[PDB]
Amino acid sequence: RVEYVKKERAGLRLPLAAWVEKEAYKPGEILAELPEPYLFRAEEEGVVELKELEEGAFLVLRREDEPVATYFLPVGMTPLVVHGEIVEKGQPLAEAKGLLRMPRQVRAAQVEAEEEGETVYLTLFLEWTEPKDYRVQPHMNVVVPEGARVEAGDKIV
Amino acid sequence: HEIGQVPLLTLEEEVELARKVEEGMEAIKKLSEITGLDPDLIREVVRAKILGSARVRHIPGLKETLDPKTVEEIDQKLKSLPKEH
RNA sequence: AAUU
DNA sequence: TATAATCGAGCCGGGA
DNA sequence: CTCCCGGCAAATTGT
Repeated sequence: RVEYVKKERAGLRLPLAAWVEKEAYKPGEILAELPEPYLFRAEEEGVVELKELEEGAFLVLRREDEPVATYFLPVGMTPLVVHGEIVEKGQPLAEAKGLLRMPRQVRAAQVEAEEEGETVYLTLFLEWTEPKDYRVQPHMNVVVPEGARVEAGDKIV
Repeated sequence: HEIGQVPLLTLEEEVELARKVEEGMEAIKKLSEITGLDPDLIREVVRAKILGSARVRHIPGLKETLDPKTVEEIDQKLKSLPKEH
C-alpha cells in the first residue's frame, strides 16, 4: 500500500460566528461549531468531480476540463451532490450539521481567511495522503523497504 | 534424517533463491570487468567466505594456490571498491 | 558329498 | 537441457 | 548381568 503525498489548496465558506480562528488545524481539531445546520453552496457553475477520503471529502467544479473551483468538506459535512453532477452558482453542495472537524487522516497547514457579509471563506493549504493497493504475485519481489520515500518513476516491485 | 532437517521451499522462496543466484552470478561477472580478476577466482573467493573457514583448498582450473593469504588479499581488494562497485 |  | 515431480527397504568363552 | 567378538581336527576327491 503506497500512501501518496498530495499538497493542494482548496476553499470553504462558513458563517462567521460559527468558525474557530486558527492558523492551522491538526487532524481531528474542531474547525467550527454550527448552532443550526448550514448549507455550503456553490460559488461557481460546473460539473462535479467528487473525491471522497476515508473521512472528509474534496469537491471540484470544472467547465471544459479546466477546474474552476476546489472545495474541501471536513467531517460533519455530508455531500448533497454525486460525481458528475451539474451545478449552478448558489446551489447547496453539502450540509454541515453540529461540530465539524478536520478528518483524522488530513491536515491544514496555513489558513488565509476573507470576510464577506456574515460569512468567512477559508483558503486552505492542505496536505494529505491517498492510499493505493498493489497485489504482489509470487514471481515478483518488492525492492523497497517499509517506510521508504519514493518519487514518480521509482520502482516498488 | 539429515535431509529432513532442511524444509522444502515455497514457490516464493524457490524464486527468491533462484533469483538471488542469477543476480549473484551477474555480480561476479561485473566484478570481473571492474577489477580485471578471473571470474572463477572471484567466485571461489566469494564462495570461500560464505562457507566459512571450514573449507579452504586449492581449486584446479585456478592458476593461484587458494589459501587464506590470497583470499584475504583478494577479498580486501574487492572491499577496496567504491560504494557503487 | 565322498575316502581314511 | 524446462509440465511436475521433494525421507529406503549355532553353541561357547571371555572381556568392557 | 548383557552383549559383542573370537574360536570351533587333518589330508583327499568330486560336478
